[PDB]
Amino acid sequence: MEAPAAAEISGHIVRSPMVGTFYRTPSPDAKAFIEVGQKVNVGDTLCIVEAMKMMNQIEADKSGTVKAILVESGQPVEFDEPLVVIE
Repeated sequence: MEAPAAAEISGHIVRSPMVGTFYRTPSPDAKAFIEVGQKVNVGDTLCIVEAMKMMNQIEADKSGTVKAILVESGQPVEFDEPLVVIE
């Protein structure tokens, strides 16, 4: 009879599968892919990442709720590098 109780999910952590950059919005005066305090389901965008001289969107790989954004909009990322933390 706790947070988990059953099913169990355990927060996740988006690890830039490709070195480059990371973004949270398609623009400066644009909406945010993930609004802190929202839920995401497998198939919902979590953020973006710059690589291969082109934008690379990141779709949630496991439905969950925001947790904390380590990387910032535009901040560079590396391999096995943590980006966003989901719950």
